[PDB]
Amino acid sequence: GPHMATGQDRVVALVDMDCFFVQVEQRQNPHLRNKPCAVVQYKSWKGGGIIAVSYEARAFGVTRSMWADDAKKLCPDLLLAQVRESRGKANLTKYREASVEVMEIMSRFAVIERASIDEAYVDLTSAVQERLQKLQGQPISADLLPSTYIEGLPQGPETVQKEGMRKQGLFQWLDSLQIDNLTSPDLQLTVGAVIVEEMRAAIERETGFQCSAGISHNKVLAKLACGLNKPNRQTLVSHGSVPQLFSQMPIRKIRSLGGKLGASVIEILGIEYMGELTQFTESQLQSHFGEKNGSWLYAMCRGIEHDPVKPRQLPKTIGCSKNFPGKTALATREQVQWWLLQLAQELEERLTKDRNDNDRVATQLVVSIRVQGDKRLSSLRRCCALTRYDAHKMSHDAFTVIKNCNTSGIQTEWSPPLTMLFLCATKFSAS
DNA sequence: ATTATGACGCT
DNA sequence: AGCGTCATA
Ligand SMILES: [Mn+2]
Ligand SMILES: [Mn+2]
Ligand SMILES: [Mn+2]
Repeated sequence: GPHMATGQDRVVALVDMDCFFVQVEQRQNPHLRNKPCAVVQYKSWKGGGIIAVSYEARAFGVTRSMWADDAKKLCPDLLLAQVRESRGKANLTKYREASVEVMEIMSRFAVIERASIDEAYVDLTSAVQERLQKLQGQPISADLLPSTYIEGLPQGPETVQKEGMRKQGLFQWLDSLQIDNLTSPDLQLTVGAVIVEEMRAAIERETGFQCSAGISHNKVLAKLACGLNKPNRQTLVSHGSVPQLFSQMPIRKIRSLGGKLGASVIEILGIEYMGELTQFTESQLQSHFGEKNGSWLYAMCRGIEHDPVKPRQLPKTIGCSKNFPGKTALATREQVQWWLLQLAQELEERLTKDRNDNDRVATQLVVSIRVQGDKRLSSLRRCCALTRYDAHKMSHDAFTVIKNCNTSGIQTEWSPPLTMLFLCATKFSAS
């Protein structure tokens, strides 16, 4: 037992913005605040597609992926903000810029890994050691954790309100703590949670945006923790909380297991919950899911994961894409060339801003298309050199690499019609 | 006809 | 390199 690594060496947090694109629009338009509200892209087809939903609107059953016309059936007073359109397409610049606001604040506390437009991991291990340094063995007051939930508590041997339950759990947690031990993982997580309160307070003070967070010993548990008490709260998932938590946790809830692999774990092993994985040897799991996945599952079901928080605050690709669904599919050369130019002009604008802001240049242009009839997201993916930030050159180059995908006899018709265009700049070098 | 992204793994 | 998988607003 004394040699079995417990995966408690790190303190890792995940901070995720609440209903992020909705909050961006609510900051801008005070009339949308504290309302059932959603963000929609486009409009003509079924009212547009919903991509973010306020918690008030969720109460009516409104979700992402829903057509606005259908959401209005559940929630007639639903308010809608539209994604900007530029050069004929949805343009997400407002939300990318709001993201940078939050990421730059988080970066003041620790090096971050940008994991999406609205969330980042933080390795707080070093910051926790120094805060423990300056605490002088002083206990942690509940006042320092005003929005923190301790997963699994309260428990054991009155009160039916939810804030009261949070405090009860927190009280039990702090009561059990050993603040005398600067190496105690539970104490380290608790100090991590104090820092994340500070981080989240700073984000809200300086941007107007609320967020949730999870604190644990690794990225997967931090991510899971974060969702447990959204919105506007943070959750601490201790190592000790994992057996109960995982005993009823569907496998698909764990990050990376929400797709085909997770379904195969369930199918092959005849299990449902994360905790049930503990009954298989590492070699058994490797036999079914491969060396890497098998080792990962073996540790993960015990609450252990080693994936580091990467020091990367900026995306490593900048891309532009557009679907051409139904009968809007591009069937002529002039059409294909027009849209490549629109994408290329947005790409140039974003690339040029990126070079000025971030002292780097992209060196490879990736061009991707989908053809009508193909089930795959992408039908074809080709790269070429990106030597100049020039939209006409990039669009001309993109057309050159896709030129013979056209099985048309004639020059000017495009067959089979294109249902997606994608331009992506990659392979950055310092500049 | 959810769309527009973005990262990582396989071979 | 090109494809697949998984993820997130
Ligand atoms: Mn979010
Ligand atoms: Mn998110
Ligand atoms: Mn989401």
